[PDB]
Amino acid sequence: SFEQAITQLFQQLSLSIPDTIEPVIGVKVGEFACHITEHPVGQILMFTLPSLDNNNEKETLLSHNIFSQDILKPILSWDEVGGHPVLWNRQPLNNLDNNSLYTQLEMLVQGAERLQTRSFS
Amino acid sequence: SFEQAITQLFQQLSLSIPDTIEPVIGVKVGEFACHITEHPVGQILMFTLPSLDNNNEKETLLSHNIFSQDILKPILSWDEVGGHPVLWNRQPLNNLDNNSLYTQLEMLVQGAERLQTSSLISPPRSFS
Repeated sequence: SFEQAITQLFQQLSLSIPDTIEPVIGVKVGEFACHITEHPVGQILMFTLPSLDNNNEKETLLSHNIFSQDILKPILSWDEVGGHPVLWNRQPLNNLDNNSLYTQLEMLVQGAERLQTRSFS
Repeated sequence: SFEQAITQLFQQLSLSIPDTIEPVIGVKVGEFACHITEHPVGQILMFTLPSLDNNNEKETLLSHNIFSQDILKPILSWDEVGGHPVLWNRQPLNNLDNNSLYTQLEMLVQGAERLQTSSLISPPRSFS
C-alpha cells in the first residue's frame, strides 16, 4: 500500500515512476528537499531539514507546533544526532485517499516556508 | 464515538461520568490538569500546560519533538493566543482500542512530568 502510495504520488507529480521503490523516497520542491518513508509501520512520514535562524526565540519556534484543525500541519523539531532542525508531518496509511500524499507534501513545504520570516563555508 | 471514548476512559480511571459532557473534558493527574477534546472532528486531542524553565535551550526543547515509532509521543509547543506552553498528543478516534485512550493520557502525563522541575521541598508562597 506504501508502494502504491508513492507510485500514485509520483504519477500526480509527473515524476518517473520507479520500478524499484527504496525505503526512503526523495522529492525536492524548489529549495526544500523532502523525504518520504513509512515509520512506524502503517504511518506515512515526511520530513525536510529546514534552515532556521539564531535570531528566532524559543517561544517563536515552539509556536509553529501548536495543534490546528489540520493533522498534516508539520512539527518543528531537532535531531540531536545530526545537530540540525527537522520539520515533519505524518498520517495513517489505512485512511489515505487520492489527494493524501500530495496534500501531506504540500502541507510540509508550506510549513517549511513559514519557518522563514547568507554566509556559508 | 467520542462520548464512548470519554466513558471507557473515565471508567478505567474510576471517575464520575458527567451529566452533559462538555465539548472539552477535564481530567487531572497529580498536579497536571489534562484537557481532552475532539479536534479536528474524528481526532482525539489531549493537552496540558506544562511548567518549563529558561534552563532548557531551544535545541533541547525542540529535540523533544523528533518523530519516533510511537505516534502518541506528545509534542511541546507554544500557544501565542494564550501566551503559554502546551504539550499535546492526538490519535484517530476511529482506531482506538481498549488501551489506546489510556496509553495516550499516560504518554501526555509522563511527558509533562519529565518537563517539570519540582523543588525537594515546596516553600509557602503568599498571594491575595
